[PDB]
Amino acid sequence: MATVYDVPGDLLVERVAQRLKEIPEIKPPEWAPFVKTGRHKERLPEQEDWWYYRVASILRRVYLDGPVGIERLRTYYGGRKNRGHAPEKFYKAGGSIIRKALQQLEAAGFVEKVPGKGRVITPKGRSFLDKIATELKKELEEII
Amino acid sequence: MQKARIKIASTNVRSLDEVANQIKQIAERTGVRMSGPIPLPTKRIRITTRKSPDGEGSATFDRWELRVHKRLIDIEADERAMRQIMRIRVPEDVTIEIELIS
Amino acid sequence: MGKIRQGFIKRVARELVNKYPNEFTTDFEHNKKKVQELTNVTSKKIRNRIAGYVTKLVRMKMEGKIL
Amino acid sequence: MAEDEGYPAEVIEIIGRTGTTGDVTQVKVRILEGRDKGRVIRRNVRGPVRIGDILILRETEREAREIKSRR
Amino acid sequence: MRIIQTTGKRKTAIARAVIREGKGRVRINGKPVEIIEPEIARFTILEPLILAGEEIWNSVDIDVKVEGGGFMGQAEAARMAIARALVEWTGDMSLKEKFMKYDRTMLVGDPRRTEPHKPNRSTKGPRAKRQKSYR
Amino acid sequence: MAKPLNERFFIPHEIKVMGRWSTEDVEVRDPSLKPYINLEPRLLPHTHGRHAKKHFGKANVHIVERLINKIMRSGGSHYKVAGHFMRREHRSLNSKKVKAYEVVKEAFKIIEQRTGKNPIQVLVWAIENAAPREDTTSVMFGGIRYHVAVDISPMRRLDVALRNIALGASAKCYRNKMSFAEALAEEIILAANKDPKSYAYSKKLEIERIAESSR
Amino acid sequence: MANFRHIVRVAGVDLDGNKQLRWALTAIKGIGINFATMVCRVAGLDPFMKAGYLTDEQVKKIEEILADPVAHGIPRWAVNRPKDYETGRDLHLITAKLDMAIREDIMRLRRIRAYRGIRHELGLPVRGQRTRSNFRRGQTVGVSRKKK
RNA sequence: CAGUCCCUCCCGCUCGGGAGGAGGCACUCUGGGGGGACUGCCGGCGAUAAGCCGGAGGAAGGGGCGGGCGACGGUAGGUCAGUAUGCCCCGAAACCCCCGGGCUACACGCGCGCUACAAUGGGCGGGACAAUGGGACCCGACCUCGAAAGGGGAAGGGAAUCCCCUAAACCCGCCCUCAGUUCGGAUCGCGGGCUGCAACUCGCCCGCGUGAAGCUGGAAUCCCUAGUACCCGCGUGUCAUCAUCGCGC
Repeated sequence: MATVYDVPGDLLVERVAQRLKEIPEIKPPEWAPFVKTGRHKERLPEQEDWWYYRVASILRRVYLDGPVGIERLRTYYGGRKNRGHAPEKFYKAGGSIIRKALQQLEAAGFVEKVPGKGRVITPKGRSFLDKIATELKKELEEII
Repeated sequence: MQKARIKIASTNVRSLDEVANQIKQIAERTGVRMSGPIPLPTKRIRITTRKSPDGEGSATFDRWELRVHKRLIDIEADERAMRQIMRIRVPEDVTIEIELIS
Repeated sequence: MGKIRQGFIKRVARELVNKYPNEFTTDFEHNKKKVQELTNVTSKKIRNRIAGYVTKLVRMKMEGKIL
Repeated sequence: MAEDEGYPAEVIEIIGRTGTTGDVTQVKVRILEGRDKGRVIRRNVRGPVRIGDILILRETEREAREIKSRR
Repeated sequence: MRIIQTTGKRKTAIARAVIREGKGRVRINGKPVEIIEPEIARFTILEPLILAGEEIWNSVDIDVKVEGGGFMGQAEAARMAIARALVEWTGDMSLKEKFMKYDRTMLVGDPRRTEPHKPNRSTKGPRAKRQKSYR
Repeated sequence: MAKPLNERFFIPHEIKVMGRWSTEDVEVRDPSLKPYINLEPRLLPHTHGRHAKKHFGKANVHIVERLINKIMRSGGSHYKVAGHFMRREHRSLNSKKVKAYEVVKEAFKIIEQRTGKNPIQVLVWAIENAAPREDTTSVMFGGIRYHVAVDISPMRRLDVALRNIALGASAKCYRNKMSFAEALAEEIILAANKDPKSYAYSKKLEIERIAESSR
Repeated sequence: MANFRHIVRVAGVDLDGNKQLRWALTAIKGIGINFATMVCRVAGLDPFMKAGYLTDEQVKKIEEILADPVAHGIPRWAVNRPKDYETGRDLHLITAKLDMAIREDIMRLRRIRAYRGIRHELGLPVRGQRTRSNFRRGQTVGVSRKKK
């Protein structure tokens, strides 16, 4: 055991997000925080953090689930645009943190698009999401 | 043999296992191996109407409901057995759909 | 509402402890053998209430007045 | 507190209800930790009370309290 | 190992709970019990784990699959199931009496779960009426 | 984030009630609310669990659930979503008992650090005091109207105490730069000492004072 | 600090507060909440930092970015006006520019003899739908713009 | 991988965690039948009756519970503008065909709803969770271009078997530093999408700018009794389109 099943996801995502700053074939492009943000927000971030947590979070899901589109990552807890006094409805998120991320995990190969039409894990994507929990298995199995 | 799924949808409470344990009778004219009736969900249709044409004041609107209750039977048998079942299906009461695979 | 019963339940139970008074019990599980056959059926819940009154009626002969 | 302002007393019996308001229920109290060490008084209480509860009595001197009837 | 199979249901969370010999695996819906971000509903599961299974927990593997949309509904569906599962493993009925330390939901359910909405005088919700100032 | 969550899970297990507090340290010495303050809980005294059995089943509800309910109360018809939002958790909790639970827990950390006693020892002392002990009911029999002295129920004392205390805390917090955690904690301290500075003691006096006047 | 002053003027002689960079740029018209940050990245300034303590060098950067947006970038649904007066490719807006540009097009529509135009003229909504019995109690309609 | 001889995948501190097919029907579940609750039994009050309270066993109880079910008639209630129908009238017409308009005009008043007034907070990020239903010029997997509205290619599905579909509230950490604003979305400019012969008058949606009134409500008034109210989202209908509506979860 070292698999992501065993280990709270919260730490696995946090670990990956700081090692994508070391990979280092994934970075914030200029266009994305600029106005090409996932919906409209109170304050649009200029940080490296925003992006790196969003890539790190996508890489994690495809492993635990089957095929995961770009149609179910538009909202996940919120992803809504203010419609005035009419009540809020979901709307489809920024492409500059979903699709753009999955095509730079295809220059890393960590996720790949199958001829099966979907998205799937490769074993180099599970040697970079299972090397993050070899280091710790005592502060995450202290109360299993 | 050929596998048939007989899917049997019915509007009546007591016409549903009475034609899913006695359609075994209709069916069998040659040897058959048969699966006991497996209950699928009630798929529920509501349609709500106002009984009031004017609508005015306080009103009470009729919520209707038709429940169509499903049994699925599998049978493995000859062409002749399948035929018995699709030869007659009464007034309906009982909708009979047949799916054919080897 | 309240625990009151209209006399339709009372009507059928009274008739049956007229026929065979001493062949009914204070146990509820024998008064749904003999009872079941004799009494008018349209539900199980209605059957229990007439059955309840035939049971209750036997206990009342003990205490010295029977409707 | 630990002896209160109040005079703690426990309810010996709940006699009945007074008013035509219904609002007060009358309940007989005996004091043993408060003002007296054996007196029985019939006080006017409001709201839920059942035998064996503890009721804190504020009236021990005026002894205006209504006696009749439950309707 | 061995298989003992119990169910709980609270609030239309349905818990499919298997207890097997183990080593202290807690799996709920595939996932750790140490992933759970809400504080409140976590603490809920934690009551049988020092009030029905002091030492049993470390010693046994409880896997549940908890199929509802709630999270105090799932938390209490799962609780019934785990609660009952622990007491059977040890063969004591002296842990049936540790469900009398709090309001029943570790072995007894509720005969009522919902009411369907009525059309009322025309306004949403099962019991309701509109304001009345028609003049 | 995850290591903190693991530990936040550990502390109630070991055993602790609620978070890290003990139900052990009280100073309930009032016989009135002795049987209406519940000391059975050893892990959680708000789950969901509940009573609708009887009327003193209502005052057998574990003290902190009743408190959660009183904290929760005010919040109108709004719309809570990710958005950019507002305002929503009202200024007195539009959301669930689930959200209400968090504040009471936070408030408990701020007040323990201040007093150097458990928040249970402060809150329990505060309810014994904050509760009024006299009321007047209009009782007529026979036509003649008396406004005689009437004693509060023990259950009615607990509710009124909890109600005043929450209500008053909120009142200065409104449109203001407090943490609520602070506001709540500070209301509990002055109510417990019996100071007329708290909103709780104001009402405790005013209700009994009007009863003494009618009486 | 990072300056001797507590109010710097940037985007011209328009004021910058002592609170937040983001808020203060929104407050200057023709410079919106989103727009503030588009300039802020190019000039380079932190997103979370206090207003009122910038270098002299920075003041220069905000005006040149605003003047000709096109040099710096700025996508073609991000720039204040693209396709201006149906014959001009691009322009920008600032405080003084926003008054004139909207005022003109409004003036134009009146001249054209638009329904939309005459309704503005009266002081009425057009595509605001209703004017029925809203703004109840003698009150103001509301409408554009700032005075707080 | 409940439980497994078999079988394919990944990681490992190689102990051990998860899933597919053979296989298995156990479990969870589904609908059809059955049992269980009836003050049946026991004590108290009570005419020994009717009935009320308490106790025991139990998953539940003393109409268990929530709905359906509503007499003779009346308010000269409402619908001849859904259909039927007495009577009377109309016949290039009060008929018939067509294009365009209006029902949302607005200084206001009243009925019914919604949004909302910020630190009990918002943003940003991450992690745990649905249910009722509907679905072949239809839901739309997944893949690409667009912040988007939307478009292009394309799998499966006329349904416990595929799709919408991951609910939302919830919680942790940071950032913000508490103003009529980064609140709040009014109004409007410019750019664009979609339907149709066409959306100025009367459509919605997005991006950029604009950012109003409102800062907790006087007289006075309304709702609800338990899985109900307080509160959160989701689906469905009508259906090209207007939803802060209606029905339902």
